[PDB]
Amino acid sequence: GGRDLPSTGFAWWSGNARLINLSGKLLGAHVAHAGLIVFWAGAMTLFEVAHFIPEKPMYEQGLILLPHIATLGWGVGPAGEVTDIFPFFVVGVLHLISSAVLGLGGIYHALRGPEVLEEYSSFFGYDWKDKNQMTNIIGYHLILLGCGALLLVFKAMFFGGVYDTWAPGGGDVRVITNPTLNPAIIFGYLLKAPFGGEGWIISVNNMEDIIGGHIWIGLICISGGIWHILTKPFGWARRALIWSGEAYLSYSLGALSLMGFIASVFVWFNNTAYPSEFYGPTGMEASQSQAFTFLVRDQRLGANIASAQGPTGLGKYLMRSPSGEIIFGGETMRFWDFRGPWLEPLRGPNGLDLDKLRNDIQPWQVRRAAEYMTHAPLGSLNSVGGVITDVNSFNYVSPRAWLATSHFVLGFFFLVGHLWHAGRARAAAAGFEKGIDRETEPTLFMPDLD
Amino acid sequence: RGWFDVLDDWLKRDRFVFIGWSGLLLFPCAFMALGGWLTGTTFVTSWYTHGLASSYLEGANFLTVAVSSPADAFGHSLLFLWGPEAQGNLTRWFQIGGLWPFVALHGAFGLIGFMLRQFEISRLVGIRPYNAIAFSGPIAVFVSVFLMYPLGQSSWFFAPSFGVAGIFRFILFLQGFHNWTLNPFHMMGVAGILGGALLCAIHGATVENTLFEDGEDSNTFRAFEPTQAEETYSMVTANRFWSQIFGIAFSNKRWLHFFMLFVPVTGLWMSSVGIVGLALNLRAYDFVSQELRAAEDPEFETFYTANILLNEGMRAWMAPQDQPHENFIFPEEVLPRGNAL
Amino acid sequence: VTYPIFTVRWLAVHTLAVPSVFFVGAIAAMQFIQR
Amino acid sequence: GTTGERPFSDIVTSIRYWVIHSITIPMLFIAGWLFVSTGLAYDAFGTPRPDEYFTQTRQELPILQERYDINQEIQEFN
Amino acid sequence: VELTESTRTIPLDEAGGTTTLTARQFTNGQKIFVDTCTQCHLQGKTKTNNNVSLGLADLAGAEPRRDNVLALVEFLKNPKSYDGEDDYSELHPNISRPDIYPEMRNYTEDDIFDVAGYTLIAPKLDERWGGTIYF
Amino acid sequence: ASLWEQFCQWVTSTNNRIYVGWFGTLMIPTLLTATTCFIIAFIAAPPVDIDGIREPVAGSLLYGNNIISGAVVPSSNAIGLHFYPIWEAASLDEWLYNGGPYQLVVFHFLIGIFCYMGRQWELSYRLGMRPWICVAYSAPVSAATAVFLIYPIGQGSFSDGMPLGISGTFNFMIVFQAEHNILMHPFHMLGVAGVFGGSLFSAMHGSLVTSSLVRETTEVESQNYGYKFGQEEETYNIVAAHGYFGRLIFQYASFNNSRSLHFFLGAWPVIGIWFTAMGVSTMAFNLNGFNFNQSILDSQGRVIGTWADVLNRANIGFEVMHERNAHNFPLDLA
Amino acid sequence: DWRVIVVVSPLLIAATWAAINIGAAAIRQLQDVL
Ligand code: CLA
Ligand code: CLA
Ligand code: CLA
Ligand code: CLA
Ligand code: CLA
Ligand SMILES: CC1=C(/C=C/C(C)=C/C=C/C(C)=C/C=C/C=C(C)/C=C/C=C(C)/C=C/C2=C(C)CCCC2(C)C)C(C)(C)CCC1
Ligand SMILES: CC1=C(/C=C/C(C)=C/C=C/C(C)=C/C=C/C=C(C)/C=C/C=C(C)/C=C/C2=C(C)CCCC2(C)C)C(C)(C)CCC1
Ligand SMILES: CC1=C(/C=C/C(C)=C/C=C/C(C)=C/C=C/C=C(C)/C=C/C=C(C)/C=C/C2=C(C)CCCC2(C)C)C(C)(C)CCC1
Ligand SMILES: CCCCCCCCCCCCO[C@@H]1O[C@H](CO)[C@@H](O[C@H]2O[C@H](CO)[C@@H](O)[C@H](O)[C@H]2O)[C@H](O)[C@H]1O
Ligand code: OEX
Ligand SMILES: [Ca+2]
Ligand SMILES: [Cl-]
Ligand SMILES: [Cl-]
Ligand SMILES: [Fe+2]
Repeated sequence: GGRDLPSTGFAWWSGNARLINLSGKLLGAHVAHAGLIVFWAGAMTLFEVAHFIPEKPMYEQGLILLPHIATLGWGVGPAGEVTDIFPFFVVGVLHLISSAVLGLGGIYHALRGPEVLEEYSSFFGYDWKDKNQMTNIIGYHLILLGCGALLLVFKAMFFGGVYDTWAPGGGDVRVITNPTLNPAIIFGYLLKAPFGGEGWIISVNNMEDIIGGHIWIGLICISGGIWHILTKPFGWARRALIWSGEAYLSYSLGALSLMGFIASVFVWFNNTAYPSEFYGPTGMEASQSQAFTFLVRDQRLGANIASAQGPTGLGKYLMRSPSGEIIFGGETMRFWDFRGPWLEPLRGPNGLDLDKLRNDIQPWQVRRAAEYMTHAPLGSLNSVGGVITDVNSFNYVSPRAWLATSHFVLGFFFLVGHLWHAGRARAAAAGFEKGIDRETEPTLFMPDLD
Repeated sequence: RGWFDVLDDWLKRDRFVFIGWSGLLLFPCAFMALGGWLTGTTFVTSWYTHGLASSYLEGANFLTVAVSSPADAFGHSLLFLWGPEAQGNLTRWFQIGGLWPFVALHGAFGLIGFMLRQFEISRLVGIRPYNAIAFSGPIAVFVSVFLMYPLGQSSWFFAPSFGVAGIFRFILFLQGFHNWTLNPFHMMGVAGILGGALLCAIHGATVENTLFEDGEDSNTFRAFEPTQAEETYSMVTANRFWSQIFGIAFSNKRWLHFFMLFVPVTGLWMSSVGIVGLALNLRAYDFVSQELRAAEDPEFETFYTANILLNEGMRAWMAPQDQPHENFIFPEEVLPRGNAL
Repeated sequence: VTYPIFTVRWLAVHTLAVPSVFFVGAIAAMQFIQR
Repeated sequence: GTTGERPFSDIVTSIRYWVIHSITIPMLFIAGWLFVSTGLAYDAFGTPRPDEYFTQTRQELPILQERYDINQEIQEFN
Repeated sequence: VELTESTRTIPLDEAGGTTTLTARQFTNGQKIFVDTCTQCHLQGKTKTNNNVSLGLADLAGAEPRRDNVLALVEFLKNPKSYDGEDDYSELHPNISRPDIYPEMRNYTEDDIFDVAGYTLIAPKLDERWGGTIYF
Repeated sequence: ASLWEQFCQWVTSTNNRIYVGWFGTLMIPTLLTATTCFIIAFIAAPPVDIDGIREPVAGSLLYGNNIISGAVVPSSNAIGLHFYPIWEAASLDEWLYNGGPYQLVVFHFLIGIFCYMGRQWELSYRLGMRPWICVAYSAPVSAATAVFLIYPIGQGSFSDGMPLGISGTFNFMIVFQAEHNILMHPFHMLGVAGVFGGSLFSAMHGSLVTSSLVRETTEVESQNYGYKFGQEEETYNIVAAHGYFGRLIFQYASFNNSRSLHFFLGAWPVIGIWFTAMGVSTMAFNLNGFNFNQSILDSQGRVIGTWADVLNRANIGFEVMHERNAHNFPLDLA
Repeated sequence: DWRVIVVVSPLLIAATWAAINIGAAAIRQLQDVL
């Protein structure tokens, strides 16, 4: 393989393009990189464990990995209190050590192994233009992805459960026993609108629906894996797509961009798969928490919170949603679709119930609302909490804010990468990625426009 | 051979850094400006002129350091080191903000020296001097903003301070006190600057995507030679592309590049005219028809009236700390504020 | 071959670099000043 | 293609350049360090140390108000 | 000026007895304030109820008055309403309830003394301490 | 030979005066829809209760606005992120009161500009061009999506979208500074470097080319007649331009390669606008700019202000005055 | 002022060290420019 411009036509700043047709070095690149991902997982987990104060809420402490492990049900109890520090440490150590194994294997294949795998084995050696082998690799990796989704199902059903924030008695690690196998609910989540009140798949509000979706995903991915091992692409697919390594890269780039946007919105809105005991309140959660906190405070002073008009004529504490539901007032009218385990006990069939607001508010709901309104996902880049006009004394930016911003930006730049690699794949397959040929310039043969 | 021609020979020698006759103005003055900035932001306080820390020595960072403007009590005094305020005392000169007219005047003369350098090198090389004519835009902005605007005001205090957040303060100041967004001269500047950025992006992308295949590498950068006579990209294909995408296209490369000059330079000159207007408080602050209608009818609201309320609030809340020499005592009850904030 | 050491370019490089390193050492000392 | 000076890559890869600059650049660095850490920069530029923004007899901002006699004003401000 | 002895000299009780925190105790109280109190008591306000702030007039107006160290230490052990009538031990962070306030469960008696001392020293360093939410 | 193949050949035809293409089949209807509704709403739409507090803001020309103050006002805060098409309103007058035209115009416009980007790729493919002009156009698209879609999603209301008007744009900018300190956000700082530098490099490039034009005319006629459209030769001396600019600063600061220079021209403002679009898109989730309020304290602990503190006072003024009847509670949390 | 001497003496050390390491060739260049 050429490791310079004169022998490849690619500069140093585009060097990894020198690997496109070197499958062994490409595999080593791919495997060393996986090393890196598992390395960050393990080392970041060990960092977060070392900096963790377990009696303090995770979201106060700049943690984005321990909430993921805690949502799986490890090292936590009721209300997300940390029982034991050892499962988080175990997850870190196992990733870190394995990452050493993956890094050694990538270096081998990259530096010492055969540069092309096609002269060594037909099973592992691939040509990008060989549609059967490409779909075989899709198929192997789909069976593995389905096995991973079924492993999440097995953790929730058979090996200790997941954290359910919606659990009666308070949020707790519970074992899922009746997952939603009903395909109407599971795929009607896919059919729901990506707008307010509907939320597409971001609105999944119970662990039974989540675990049932992963049974179906596991089944769908395993079936699609066998499909693609046993079959070859059909004529419409062969005539519709570009068949090259850069093309398949760009297809994956568009896919990754879509999932990055979905992940940013998921962590910004959903409090079920991202429980607020670990990630802190959502922005909608915190705004409704402030409205509830001052409803409770002024009700304790003797305000008639239902008959109180504000300055505009709308109700100061309670008002009507556009479909009529009894909701909190002020600007949080926007957030009347919010649902949370601290709030839903005060909701009736028509919305917020006057009787429950008068004589069913518990002290823990007040405590949770005060904590969530003061841990709103508002913060500066140097991690100064609250509104931006506040002074420097509160060191806090929400993990929801960090995760959402990161993945939105990642998703955008991966769309840019999709456009770049798709466009280049199209031009390279069509033969003009290196520029216009002067003799056969296509515009010089076209008629004039006017 | 006379001494003038021998000196002209030495100053115009081909060397890593061209000096020229203009360098005698350019290189000390710029070194006085930039070093004067770098000294001030490292060491010099604004505690006696502004009541602010503005140096790395006081704990400020790169965003918050500045060579801040002088105290308002000096008016438009040039604040020479030997002048009647500092009287030769270097420490007092630093404390009263003499570094601001030091950097602003050495910068002015340095910018003059740079334009003279553009003219001199254009004459010696043998090209037309359109780089200097293009550089008049930045000189118009510097002269209007840093010199003419405080000269129309009470003092050098209200000039922009040579710092990041100090410039941001000046920006927000001209919003809340002058409604400078509402000024059409500024709006023409915004059009020119965003249009120049558009022209830069669109021209670079169009050239890089209509390149002729003049080489074998996927690296297309080495298929160009500076001594070649032919165009490296297709003007015809680019023109057809933009004619079918956008409706119109450039057909003349010379007009393309003159337009690329013309748009941001005209934007800078128009915004400079607006800044000269703001020097005398000749603002585009209000639409009097909408003010009279809103005064007589309290249901009428537009975005313009909302922005007027925003400016009112910023003025009242910012003025006591921003103009500490005025001793504005505004009690809490007189500050305009909406409900619950 | 047999290049001059001291040039106009030399003075240009040092006029900026020498107080640059002086100031960078000063700001580095500033990082350890306590309130 | 070259104006006549020694190329920078030939200079910064030479032993003599590093023999000289292995002392000259640390000496300039620690000279700036000693400019700050001895407190000389405070008296040179008139910048207050963290304990002289306010005195026992002045709790307000020392904003200059005299047109000319600023030496007496600053002394009074202390 | 420096952080003098008199700046760190604050009333200890209602009988005129005073106390003087050290610099170490002041910094420990400021650290406890940043780590635990500032989420609601940033700059001496109270984001959840600004009728009852950490300003000196509001601390003086409590029943009994809370502008001394002993009353502040008693409040953080048993928080009450502003008139001292309603039990607020399940509504305000306190050292007597670790089961609902685990963040305060490792704070010692001297930690509460220091944060009470910092609460008394911080209003005379800031004119905007304990004001309105936007100020 | 089939009717569908004839339609495919017409749609993808390089002989069309305006290229349609398959992306154009989406772009043309959407952009025409958003343009028609925008013009009609800008001239004649009734006032819109943008803040959901029954305080309708007049945006159209016929209701007392001028060109500067006119806007298509964003949809009601009561709507939030809810989908509000015409058919979900009980009447057209209700749809107009609640800011439905904003949702119609924005949604069609955003589809239209994404299909404009795809159409730019498509014509580059049909012309045998390199395909990355659409990558450059992705930067204004990212900024438009940031202010019309992403910031409303993060804040939970289209009411927080940039209004379709001049003074409404200024209102959006000012409230954004009040709530996010975008000036102190390093990505806006890259945006500003992007547009300032893009205008600088536009002027330098244009000035250097115009400075170095080959003599082909008289001084009576315009110099632009020295260029013939479709001529093979270069119209300026790149070596003279390089010999000027490498003496203006120094030799290796100057591009001798036209392709390298044109890449830099394309890349710098595109990257800057990408960064500031991500700044607005991340401030959507309230990851705000730098807060240095009371960062500097004297040895006693008294605040020593900086320019950031004065900027914060300006931000307070805006904030406590904006949407002055909307807030019922002490914190602006969204 | 001990502070001024303490600050200035690294500069004198740097100028001195560069002078011993460059002075023969600097004298040679000065003789070459007369
Ligand atoms: C995820 C990051 C990543 C990975 C995995 C690779 C991987 C690869 N690159 Mg790319 N590359 C990258 C980033 C990456 N690159 C970046 C950012 C650039 C821009 C600077 C380049 C520029 C580039 C060029 C220009 C070229 C490559 C080439 C290659 C391939 C051969 C490498 C070689 O010959 O190295 C030889 C290098 C060494 C022997 C030096 C030592 C390297 C080892 C791996 C150090 C590992 C240290 C580690 C701590 C040890 C752990 C050991 C154990 C405990 C696990 C290899 C598959 C070459 C290629 O295409 O081959 C045909 C090639 O020409 N790369
Ligand atoms: C998904 C990615 C992700 C996310 C959301 C977080 C989030 C967080 N991390 Mg983690 N971290 C990450 C990746 C991530 N990190 C990686 C990859 C590393 C290894 C380098 C670390 C190492 C790390 C440490 C060591 C620490 C954190 C900490 C933190 C917290 C504070 C962050 C902070 O102050 O940032 C400050 C913000 C910035 C530095 C801004 C960076 C801006 C980037 C460079 C913009 C890039 C844009 C784009 C991609 C560039 C493309 C250019 C081209 C396309 C044109 C926060 C919860 C801290 C904490 O509290 O932990 C307890 C902490 O101590 N992280
Ligand atoms: C995606 C990863 C990947 C892939 C596709 C390959 C593919 C290949 N490797 Mg490489 N390798 C990898 C990772 C990978 N390797 C890693 C991580 C290491 C470091 C441990 C190595 C170290 C390595 C060496 C040292 C050699 C190869 C060789 C080979 C070739 C022969 C394979 C063989 O004999 O299989 C048949 C073997 C088996 C079927 C038994 C192994 C079954 C696996 C290991 C057990 C289960 C996998 C795993 C534990 C499950 C969890 C993984 C986790 C990430 C989810 C083949 C091209 C050989 C070569 O270059 O040939 C010329 C060779 O000498 N590999
Ligand atoms: C990530 C894994 C993966 C990958 C890379 C592929 C890749 C491929 N599949 Mg496979 N597939 C997978 C998983 C995967 N599949 C799974 C899990 C299953 C089981 C359900 C199948 C079942 C399957 C079948 C049955 C067939 C393929 C076929 C194909 C080929 C053509 C696909 C195509 O043109 O789509 C492009 C998509 C279209 C042309 C449909 C247009 C519809 C619009 C555009 C959808 C827009 C939705 C919007 C963008 C996002 C909304 C999200 C959600 C609400 C829907 C291609 C090789 C085909 C083939 O050649 O068979 C061998 C084929 O017939 N796949
Ligand atoms: C998994 C995703 C993926 C993969 C496998 C590739 C693979 C490839 N890309 Mg693509 N690309 C991607 C995503 C991806 N890209 C994305 C998301 C974008 C949009 C930004 C691009 C944009 C892009 C362009 C514009 C080009 C490629 C090119 C290439 C080829 C050579 C790359 C190389 O050598 O880089 C070398 C690596 C470097 C020079 C270093 C990159 C430096 C970045 C900016 C660092 C970003 C900062 C980072 C966040 C961390 C911050 C650190 C900070 C603290 C200092 C190779 C086939 C080239 C090509 O077309 O070849 C055919 C090419 O010109 N890529
Ligand atoms: C190819 C290539 C590349 C890449 C490379 C890579 C990507 C890699 C890797 C690698 C890896 C991926 C690695 C690794 C590692 C790991 C390790 C080495 C580990 C470990 C461990 C340990 C030792 C641990 C320990 C511990 C424990 C056990 C617990 C406690 C804590 C502690 C930490 C102590 C580059 C770019 C350079 C370019 C060239 C070529
Ligand atoms: C797990 C879970 C779940 C579930 C889920 C599911 C069940 C799913 C799914 C999914 C799916 C089922 C998907 C998908 C997708 C698709 C796509 C994304 C596509 C596409 C497209 C394309 C790509 C195409 C393209 C094209 C065209 C357009 C035409 C021409 C040709 C081409 C190819 C170019 C739930 C939610 C329940 C809960 C939570 C958890
Ligand atoms: C004022 C005054 C004056 C003047 C002076 C001068 C002229 C001087 C100077 C000076 C100077 C001239 C200084 C300097 C400096 C510097 C600095 C301070 C630096 C820096 C830097 C840095 C820190 C950078 C960094 C970085 C970045 C950021 C990017 C990349 C990487 C690097 C590392 C490069 C006199 C005495 C005459 C008189 C009196 C007044
Ligand atoms: C590289 C950084 C460059 C920035 C400048 C660095 C230099 C360091 C500052 C030294 C300051 C010396 O401190 C101050 O100096 C001035 C000299 O102008 C002295 O000034 C004294 O002599 C001058 C000279 O006639 C009199 O006009 C003046 O009235 C008198 O006070 C002050 O008595 C002294 O307090
Ligand atoms: O609307 Mn539109 O501006 Ca977002 O922040 Mn809350 O909301 Mn309302 O206030 Mn501030
Ligand atoms: Ca806390
Ligand atoms: Cl407003
Ligand atoms: Cl509100
Ligand atoms: Fe050009």
